[PDB]
Amino acid sequence: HWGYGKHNGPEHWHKDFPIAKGERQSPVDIDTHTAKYDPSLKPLSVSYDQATSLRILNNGHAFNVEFDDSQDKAVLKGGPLDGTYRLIQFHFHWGSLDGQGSEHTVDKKKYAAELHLVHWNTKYGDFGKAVQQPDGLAVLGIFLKVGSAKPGLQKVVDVLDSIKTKGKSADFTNFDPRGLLPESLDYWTYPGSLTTPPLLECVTWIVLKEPISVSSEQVLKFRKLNFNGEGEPEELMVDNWRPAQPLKNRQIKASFK
Ligand SMILES: [Zn+2]
Repeated sequence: HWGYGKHNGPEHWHKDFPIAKGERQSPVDIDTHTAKYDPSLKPLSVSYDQATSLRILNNGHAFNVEFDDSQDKAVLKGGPLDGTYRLIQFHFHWGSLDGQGSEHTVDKKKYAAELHLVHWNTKYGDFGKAVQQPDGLAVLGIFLKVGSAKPGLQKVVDVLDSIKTKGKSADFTNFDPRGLLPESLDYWTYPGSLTTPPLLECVTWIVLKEPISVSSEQVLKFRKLNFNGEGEPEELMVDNWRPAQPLKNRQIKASFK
């Protein structure tokens, strides 16, 4: 099916998923000098106090840390968002080298990786219904640059050996997502889509200005993961990012000056 290789990568996705050349596709390049400061935006509210992590899984494209979203235990509100959005999962996109890996880019600059915290609008009852709405999802994007280690990320790094191949999953209870956030919550926001098939245009993207730092050793372990399933020829899980798409008829708003 779809992938990130030469014969099934982003350049090929539009064939089975024509929305790939749609009206509001993601990611996009954030031209910092074109974004409009919007004083009408309210403060961003990240309430991960009662977040309950359950499991970590390698789905063949990346790995997801899933959360219990049966109640409002970990939610995102405020900013450009109307209503409450529940955290359902988070995952990363990274490169084979430190100079690439992020999906969104800032003034064309590519970061080593990008963290995506996925939330869905509770007014729609469930995730499956939410992805069918223009304001169904809110994804918080955080850039990762290589430098000093991120303490809150180590617990994830250490369990990657147990989910090396496609299909594998491990228990991952009691993980605190708050440990992955940078100091500042300043951000850029625009209407977009999922960055992987089915590329549904149901996302309000919230991209933080301040990146977090991870160590060379930490990212190296991400690159040891496999796209393939157990007992198959090894394909390192690297460069699982979609390149920037045309902004088209959209405007990027900034929460800061
Ligand atoms: Zn993502």
